[PDB]
Amino acid sequence: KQSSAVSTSGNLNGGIAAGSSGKGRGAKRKQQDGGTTGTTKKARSDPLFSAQRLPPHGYPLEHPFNKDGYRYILAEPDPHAPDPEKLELDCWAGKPIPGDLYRACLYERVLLALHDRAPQLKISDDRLTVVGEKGYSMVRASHGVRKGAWYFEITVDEMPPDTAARLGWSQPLGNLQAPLGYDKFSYSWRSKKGTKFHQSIGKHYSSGYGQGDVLGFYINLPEDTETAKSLPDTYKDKALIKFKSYLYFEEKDFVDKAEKSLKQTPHSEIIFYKNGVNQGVAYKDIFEGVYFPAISLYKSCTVSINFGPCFKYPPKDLTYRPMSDMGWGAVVEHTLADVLYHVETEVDGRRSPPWEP
Amino acid sequence: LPMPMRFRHLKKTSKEAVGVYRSPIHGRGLFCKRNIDAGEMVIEYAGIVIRSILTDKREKYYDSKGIGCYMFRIDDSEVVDATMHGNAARFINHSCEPNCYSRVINIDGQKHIVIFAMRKIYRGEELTYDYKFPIEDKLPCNCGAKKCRKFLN
Amino acid sequence: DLQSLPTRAYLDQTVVPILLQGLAVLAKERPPNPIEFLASYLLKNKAQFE
Amino acid sequence: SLPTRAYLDQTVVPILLQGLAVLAKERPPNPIEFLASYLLKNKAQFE
Ligand SMILES: Nc1ncnc2c1ncn2[C@@H]1O[C@H](CSCC[C@H](N)C(=O)O)[C@@H](O)[C@H]1O
Ligand SMILES: Nc1ncnc2c1ncn2[C@@H]1O[C@H](CSCC[C@H](N)C(=O)O)[C@@H](O)[C@H]1O
Ligand SMILES: [Zn+2]
Ligand SMILES: [Zn+2]
Repeated sequence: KQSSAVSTSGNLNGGIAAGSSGKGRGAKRKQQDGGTTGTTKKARSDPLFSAQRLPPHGYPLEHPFNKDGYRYILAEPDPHAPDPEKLELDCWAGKPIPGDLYRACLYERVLLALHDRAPQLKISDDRLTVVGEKGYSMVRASHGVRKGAWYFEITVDEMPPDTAARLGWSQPLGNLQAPLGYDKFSYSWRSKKGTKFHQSIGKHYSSGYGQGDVLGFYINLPEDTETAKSLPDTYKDKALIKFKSYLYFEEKDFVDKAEKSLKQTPHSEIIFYKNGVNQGVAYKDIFEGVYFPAISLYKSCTVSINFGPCFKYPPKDLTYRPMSDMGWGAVVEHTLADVLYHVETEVDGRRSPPWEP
Repeated sequence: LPMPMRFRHLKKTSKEAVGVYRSPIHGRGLFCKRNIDAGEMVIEYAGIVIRSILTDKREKYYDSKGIGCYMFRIDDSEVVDATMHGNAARFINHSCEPNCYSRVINIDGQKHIVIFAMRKIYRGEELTYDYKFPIEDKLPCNCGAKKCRKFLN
Repeated sequence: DLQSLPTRAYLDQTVVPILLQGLAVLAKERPPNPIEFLASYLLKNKAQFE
Repeated sequence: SLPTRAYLDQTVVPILLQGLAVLAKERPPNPIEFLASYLLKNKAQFE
């Protein structure tokens, strides 16, 4: 309400368009020894310190979850995107590409991302179950599908009568306080009777659900060709912030789409299984945009997502991919995204192979 | 004093501290019945604590029933809707010069919107605070203050 | 049209996603001929994004 | 095996960077087969 000037918080200011290329002037270059963060190349220890795990569900206490179309991710220093070699005779040959950052994820495996949960959403990493207290809420996994066919599961550990979880997929723009299907960008199942919920509309084109159901979830979206028919460029936003005691990265998320025309992604579908037994097709009409597996809680619902290598009734398809596979695929993809952005800003020129892949 | 103890004291004394009478501001409004000191708890805007996403569905509902919306934003996530269920705080007029001010407190995990006194309020005074209503395109104000914005918005 | 765009724009408006995915699969498979494996991958799959 | 970023930096990133330079400079009509040819013929200096 003042002017096109300094950011809304004096805690950290990013370089405005008039202060272009202003890197986040957060912590000073003068660091303390510390000792705990003095890991070297000879030691074998994961620098991403996961919090203490507790059998009772807990809350991430100092994480400002996504809002206003503003995505929030973990940050690590990464003082140099590694390009160190011998001192070449030409002192103007190589570029260090000092991004001084990375999207390192606080996860041993592809799990339910804590960055995209509601403040009323509790997790227990003993089974990575998710639970709530009042009404409905939504959580999502770490990964997100953009093409191909894949598959995961949800295991339900507690379903009292006043406890009805919902399980399915949701694109970004999905308000994580809504019950996973209240908008047109989410398609789920209600875990009282198998009922497909989308646009808050319930449809009985489905089988029946059981209290101890280990439910399999198969979903096939077309390649990014039929998804976009154009450039699927991924120019990323990256902003450095130093929240109360830790460094984090902000990126710009998508905006609420007013899409009211139906253009289904070609040959995309969703299939639901009960313990591998085909519960049937859920949604053939699938809108564009990346999707991610999501779970909605009612009052005190206990469910958990699960990947493929520890499966119970897996499909024997050679094309579908477990949660972990697409997870590390997207992780490596965002690594290359950081690489390319630091290249763009740091070294003149860019170049990519024969487009098709 | 502890916010819980102060809140218990406020909920004990609220029924006999304030009243509602015919108001020269507009219609009926909240008047002071016993001299209220500055910063002390005047009144809770008690009502139905709801989440924000359910506001519109309620509002349109009232819009379908012709019943006025009595909602105050607790925060970006919660709202006290007093349209159907509330207390006397639904009769606090506004003044550009308020002797009161709204603040959100946390008691045992639940948030309460309490109007406290900006100054030492004396008996008979009509209670008014800053609604801080965003600028629309216009509600004339008759608070009587010399600094009156002529409009809440 | 395409050649009048700046560096960031044109190089973005042409080719980014294949690097996004191919460098990923190259790091995933860890081939002995990284540049040559990328070359084989691209000469097989030249067409279907264009 | 090196981590993702380090492996790609030690294996493909420099020849990639020189291809970046040449693509940004000459602006060919079909950059697809341009980098095809480039990554095929200029691989010997970074194998
Ligand atoms: N300062 C002010 N200036 C103009 N209108 C005011 C006002 N304060 C209150 N009002 C009007 O009074 C209404 C309060 S709702 C209460 C209705 C009525 N006063 C009654 O006691 O039954 C509002 O809708 C608003 O339009
Ligand atoms: N300065 C102002 N101008 C117009 N309306 C006002 C006002 N201050 C308070 N109001 C009224 O206050 C209401 C919201 S809270 C209601 C309190 C009001 N004293 C009452 O007796 O009901 C609105 O409907 C509005 O009509
Ligand atoms: Zn006023
Ligand atoms: Zn006024």
